[PDB]
Amino acid sequence: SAFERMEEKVLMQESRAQALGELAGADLETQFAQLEGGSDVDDELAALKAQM
Amino acid sequence: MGLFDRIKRVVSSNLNDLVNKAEDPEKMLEQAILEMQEDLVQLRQGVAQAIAAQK
Amino acid sequence: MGLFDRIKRVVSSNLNDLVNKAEDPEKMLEQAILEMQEDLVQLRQGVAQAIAAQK
Amino acid sequence: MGLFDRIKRVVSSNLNDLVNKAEDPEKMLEQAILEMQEDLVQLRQGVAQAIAAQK
Amino acid sequence: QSTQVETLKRNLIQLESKISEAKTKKEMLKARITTAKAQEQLQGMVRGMNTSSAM
Amino acid sequence: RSEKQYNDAQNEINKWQRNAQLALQKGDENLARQALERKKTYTDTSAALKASLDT
Amino acid sequence: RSEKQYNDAQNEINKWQRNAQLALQKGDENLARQALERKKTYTDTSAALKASLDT
Repeated sequence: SAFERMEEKVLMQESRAQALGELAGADLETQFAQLEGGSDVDDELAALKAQM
Repeated sequence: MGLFDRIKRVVSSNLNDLVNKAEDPEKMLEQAILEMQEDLVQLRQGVAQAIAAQK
Repeated sequence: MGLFDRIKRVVSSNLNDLVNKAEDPEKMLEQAILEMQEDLVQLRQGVAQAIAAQK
Repeated sequence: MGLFDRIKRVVSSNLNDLVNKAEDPEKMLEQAILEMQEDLVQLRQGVAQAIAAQK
Repeated sequence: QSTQVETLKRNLIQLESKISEAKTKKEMLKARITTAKAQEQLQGMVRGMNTSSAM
Repeated sequence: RSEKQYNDAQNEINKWQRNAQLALQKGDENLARQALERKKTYTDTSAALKASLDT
Repeated sequence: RSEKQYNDAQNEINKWQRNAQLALQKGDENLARQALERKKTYTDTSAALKASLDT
């Protein structure tokens, strides 16, 4: 029990620190940036495979 | 008791004018802003707690 | 008796928060593991007794 | 208590302007960077601990 | 007697597995703690909040 | 300085409208909803700030 | 100095792309994945830095 409660406390602390960002409003910026940056690696790998 | 109230009101007026002489708008106008922001900080932390609970 | 219960609940909440302030996850997360292992030791000894009886 | 608060606010404004006079942007702009890097160091150490656990 | 000893040994094996899992989680959460203790020094980097005196 | 702040707010309004364009192109309806919701607040802030820049 | 940093980042982007070439030739898919992942961050950094070099 004293292990589960401590795990919960740590998870809550991390959740608070992280949510302090979505409060800042950077979640939309991150989503938009990752909507373009995510597939670059796969596209480059496919193009390089085609070249080779 | 109808006289000590009057005496204390006179003393309070003396002290309040002695203070209102010292207030200087240039510095007070900035201390007020400082304290307003310092309280906005705590409000932000509260909203953070709420969003963490939702998460 | 409908008031002493309330008083004791208030006192208990005071003490419980005063304690939950002191708990520190870094050390508690290790004390829990220590005690779990310390009990596994006794369980091992019990199984040893059982196997000795079988022998 | 409605007067001591005012007195302490006046004193605080005096001190805060006396300090804000001393701040010099050229040196503060570098102390801020120094402290930011000093904290990034500890964050790096934390990530190191995490990766070691994974290993 | 042998039948019973079999179950006892199986239970001990399960005990050891559970303790191992708990010991892994402890090391994970310790790194989580040491990271979150300074991740605030990322999250203060935004231009809005003043929760990070460094910025 | 006040007019510079006005200009910055006006720029970011159109920035968020364009990002809503991009979301609607490649993303979904919820992302465009969020972008438009932010752009609404930005436009309100810009109008309120110009209201004082005039005086 | 800022433009020199831009140049260095731009150089290392192509360096990592070439090393991904080499990995795909002689190595495996995971090595190329890692190289491309690093090159993505380098390109992002280069673009962000030029965005300020302009001003």
